[PDB]
Amino acid sequence: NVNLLESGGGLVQPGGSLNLSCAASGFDFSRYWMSWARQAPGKGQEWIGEINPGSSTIKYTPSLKDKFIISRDNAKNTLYLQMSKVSSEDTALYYCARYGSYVYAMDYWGPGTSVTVSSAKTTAPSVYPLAPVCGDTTGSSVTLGCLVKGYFPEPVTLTWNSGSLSSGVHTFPAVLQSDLYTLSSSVTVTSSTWPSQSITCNVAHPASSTKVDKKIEPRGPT
Amino acid sequence: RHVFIRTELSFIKNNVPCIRDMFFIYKRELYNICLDDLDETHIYVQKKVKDSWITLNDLFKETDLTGRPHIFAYVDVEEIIILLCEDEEKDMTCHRFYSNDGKEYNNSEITISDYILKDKLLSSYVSLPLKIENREYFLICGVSPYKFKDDNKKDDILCMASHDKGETWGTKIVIKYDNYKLGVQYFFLRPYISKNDLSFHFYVGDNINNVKNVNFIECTHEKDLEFVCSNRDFLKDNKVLQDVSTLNDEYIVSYGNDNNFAECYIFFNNENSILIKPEKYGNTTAGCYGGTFVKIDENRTLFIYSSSQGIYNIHTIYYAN
Amino acid sequence: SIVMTQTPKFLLVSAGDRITITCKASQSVRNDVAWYQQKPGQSPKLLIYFASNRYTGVPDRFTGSGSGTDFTFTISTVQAEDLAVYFCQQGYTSPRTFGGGTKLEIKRADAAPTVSIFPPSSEQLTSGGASVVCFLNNFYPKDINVKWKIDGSERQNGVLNSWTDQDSKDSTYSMSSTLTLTKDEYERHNSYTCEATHKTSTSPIVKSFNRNE
Ligand SMILES: *[C@@H]1O[C@H](CO[C@@H]2O[C@@H](C)[C@@H](O)[C@@H](O)[C@@H]2O)[C@@H](O[C@@H]2O[C@H](CO)[C@@H](O)[C@H](O)[C@H]2NC(C)=O)[C@H](O)[C@H]1NC(C)=O
Repeated sequence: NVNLLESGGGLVQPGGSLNLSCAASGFDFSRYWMSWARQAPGKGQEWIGEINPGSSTIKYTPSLKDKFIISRDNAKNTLYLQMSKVSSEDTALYYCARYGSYVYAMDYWGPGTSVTVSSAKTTAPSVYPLAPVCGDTTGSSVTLGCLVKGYFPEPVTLTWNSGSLSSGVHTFPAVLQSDLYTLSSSVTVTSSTWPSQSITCNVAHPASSTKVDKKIEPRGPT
Repeated sequence: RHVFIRTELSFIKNNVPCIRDMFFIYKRELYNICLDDLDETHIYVQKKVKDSWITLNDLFKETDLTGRPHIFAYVDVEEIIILLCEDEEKDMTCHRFYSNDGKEYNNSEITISDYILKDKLLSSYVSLPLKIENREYFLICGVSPYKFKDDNKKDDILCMASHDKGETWGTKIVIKYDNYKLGVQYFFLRPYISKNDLSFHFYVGDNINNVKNVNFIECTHEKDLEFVCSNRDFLKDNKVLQDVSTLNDEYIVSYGNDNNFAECYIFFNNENSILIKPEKYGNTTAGCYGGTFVKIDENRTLFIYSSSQGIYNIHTIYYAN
Repeated sequence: SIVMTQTPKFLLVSAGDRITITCKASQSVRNDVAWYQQKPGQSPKLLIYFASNRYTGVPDRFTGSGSGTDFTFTISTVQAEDLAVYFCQQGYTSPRTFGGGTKLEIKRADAAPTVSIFPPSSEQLTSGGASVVCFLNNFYPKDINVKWKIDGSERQNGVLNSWTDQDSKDSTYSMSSTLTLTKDEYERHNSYTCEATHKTSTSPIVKSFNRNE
């Protein structure tokens, strides 16, 4: 069962350098061509490059030929992308992908990992739990919120009860505001489940080693 | 004395302007081994479906090859086997593929050191196994381009051969073609094979691009691995020889009205005759210059020729009784 | 570098309907074209290769065709799971450029938004800013408009809205809208109201709270 994983993403100042790795498993890594592609926010996929198992054949998009250089270690089952002299155009979510047998098509993509290029520095989110209205009117259901505010840069991960809560979640795309992102999430459960059972939003910001949990409890005395 | 003839015509579109075509039959279906080159080159395995070629695989992407290679296809009732061998730019390196469905080929690579054909020219072709005393053989055959001088019969047509599918090419196969001319030079030699019968098809003349005359030579055993081959005539007045095939142990022989190939004749046992006139509806002249037989069985055979764009005219020819 | 022009861009259709996107290349690219789907939140998945071949595990509804310059991708009976971004790619030569993509979203029966209003968190007022949040979950069709009332007056600035993609589960959209202000600006006013307007009802959906409740 094929599996890929990207690593090394994050912020980098313009004109700088960054290394990106992709570990692969479940298949013969030395038996298949490998490739890099990327997704600028709000834009279509852009092919980056490709390399044959013996590393004899490496090919790039003309714009990136003197910037990036692709490589691979068959002994470590790992694909590598070396980036340098980046500009604002390169801020993108990077995917590493395998070619199919006898086809120049990406038959399996990895999740990818983020890369942001900006002169602004890292910032950890505030996390504010959103309990319902203080004069709550119980219905068949209750809805709880979680407000992530003022972090930079992307991405950020948010789950409920460490992913124990699945249906009824609505996690909105982050909105930018003067170099500071903001995100929010909603969840809806039966009135018999809350506040009878604990409900927490878990928030993680890799960019500054931030990990916060926030338990939702009704407004009132404590 | 019965004769039954029937002629059908079907057209096929191909989006690939193949530099060179290589049809073969597997199951009932038709396949082509296309070559596209003009930096990157492709060797497509296309398959006839309804009205158009459908590419299935790019074998050449497995590569580790440098440039344009010789191609040797071998078709059995069980499985297709395709070899991509480097031509001289010193012992042969090839890529072996095999499939028992025609869709999913398996990859491999082989090297024949000190190979028998070390100083011979080769050209790509499709072929069938040659039965020999309960041992079928695939043959890679090479012809010496042109002989300047000393009379010698050793390796005018040499073949190296394998009886383990394509995996190893140990056996030598000697051909004694008792013919020579000074400025004559052979090209595009391929082995026509039918049951135990070995034959060769090749062009004769001074060096390539001015080839004109076709030559065909039947072969008969001298040893288990040695053949003697004498030329078989096919000349007809005001007609140029083109291609040769067999139906029901009889020859079917195509010709053209002349080298411009405005029309093609099919000749059954040099007794019955058919005329294929290509209808023209383009500014380009229509002709059958590339026309080749593709045997289906002992009763049916195809006659194929391309035109202006990738328009494969395909005559389905039936002849029996 | 070859260019791949994809038509159309947005497709809104009901289930059980056929669809056919087309892809036109700047030059001949033989038969080497692939078609991919990425559902929202998902990495792209291969679906078609060499223009007209199924990839293994690809459901029959997906088909591809076309010759030379131009190609077509087709779904026979679109389903709610097929809400996605589809795009073509040329494999004939490097660079192996992609197309511009084609979003595909589905029709469904219209639904009234479920609205909830949330006053600023107890932890947040320490930081000197107050964030009033309003959620409007599970509603069709696409468009909805929210107005913010502060003691009966419409408020211009400070709103920040965000929409989810269509949900594959229920073909429903979701929306959040948040107004942040100075905690002193929160401190001088009492009632706050999230108001919503949508085709499902002539009357706006209203949810509200006062500062001390
Ligand atoms: C990014 O990585 C390069 C190379 O690291 C090596 O190549 C990788 C594929 C990986 O397998 C590593 O284990 C290898 O050791 C770094 O470039 C090297 O840097 C050192 C000093 O930094 C220098 O002596 C080497 O010559 C460099 N090699 C090359 C090929 O340039 C680079 O420093 C890394 N940068 C970051 C930010 O991690």
